[PDB]
Amino acid sequence: SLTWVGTFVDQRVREIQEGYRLDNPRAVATLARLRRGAGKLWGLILDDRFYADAPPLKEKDMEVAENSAHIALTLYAIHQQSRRDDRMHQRGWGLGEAVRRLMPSSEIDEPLRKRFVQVGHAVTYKALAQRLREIVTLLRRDAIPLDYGLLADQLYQFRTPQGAQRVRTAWGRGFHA
Repeated sequence: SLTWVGTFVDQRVREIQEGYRLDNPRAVATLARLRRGAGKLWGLILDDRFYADAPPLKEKDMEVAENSAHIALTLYAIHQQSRRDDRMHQRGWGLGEAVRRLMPSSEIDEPLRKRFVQVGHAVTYKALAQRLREIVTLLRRDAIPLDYGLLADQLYQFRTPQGAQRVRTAWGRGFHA
């Protein structure tokens, strides 16, 4: 189940993803602009549907939710690029499960596992986005999908130390599942 952040992102990425599948020019330009924007327009990512269902919010929590949606959409744009055959956003694909497919189910690639572990220990959202980008690049090369609604939720959940621990634990569990 997704909260309001992940529910929006799931619906928005599905829209762009189906448009990219159809080779729709607006969808193609939107994903390209999202990639060119990486590490740096609102109206492409976030529309009134995102704000309309939002629950009461603490002081800087809207900014974090907007940033979480922005990171998720940018990562998806990088993930989907030139992948004509398959959808890179699929519900139910946790980040730990996806990363584990990069190695034999028999084995653990220690340098990759070390890097994956380090993703959850990012001190800022900028570092977290940069670390996730490296992982999604690898997932793209193997054509492994991810659930971007779920990821957006977890990005938002990261704002508190206790939420970050819960996210690291979910990724840890999915990696060994």
